[PDB]
Amino acid sequence: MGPGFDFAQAIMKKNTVIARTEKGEFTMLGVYDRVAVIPTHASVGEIIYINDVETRVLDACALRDLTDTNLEITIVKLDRNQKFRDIRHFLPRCEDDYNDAVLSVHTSKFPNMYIPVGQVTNYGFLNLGGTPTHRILMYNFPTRAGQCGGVVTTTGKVIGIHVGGNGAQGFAAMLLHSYFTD
Ligand SMILES: O=C(Nc1ccccc1)N1CCCC1
Repeated sequence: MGPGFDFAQAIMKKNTVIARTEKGEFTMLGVYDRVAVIPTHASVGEIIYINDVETRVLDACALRDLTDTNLEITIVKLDRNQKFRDIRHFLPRCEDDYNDAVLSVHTSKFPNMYIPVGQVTNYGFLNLGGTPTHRILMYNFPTRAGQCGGVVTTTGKVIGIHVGGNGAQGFAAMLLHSYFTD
């Protein structure tokens, strides 16, 4: 409906796939080459389904900060025959607060779904499902089961992936440029 949704749609159409693990279906953001991200609670194994195709996982890393605290981001390299468009120049370099963000989801359950979530706080520490987690962004939207992996964007920036909620607020793990230096 506006430039926020326009940027969000451009990322969804070219840089997302539907990832299925034994823990469910997730929006998965492709970042560059065959490298993608997914919330760590997806429990990626040796084989993942990508758009319902059986796919070998060439490598997977659950990120933690230098305090050895969970960040809830898993970086996955996929044995896929096609590269993602490189979107690393849209990733923020530093932890920050944001105005006017969109959370975008694409699964069997929620196809072509775009939620304007408004202001995004750099929340920092969150006990997420019992697990101490750092670099959490928070938005005041009642997000629901099925939105995990959803992409958070502002005009011009891809800032996080949805990892939880408490019924009133939603929480995303930051994406930072430094995660994807090759
Ligand atoms: O599931 C939803 N809405 C919704 C709300 C918040 C997050 C995700 C989805 N709907 C079912 C029919 C009316 C709308």
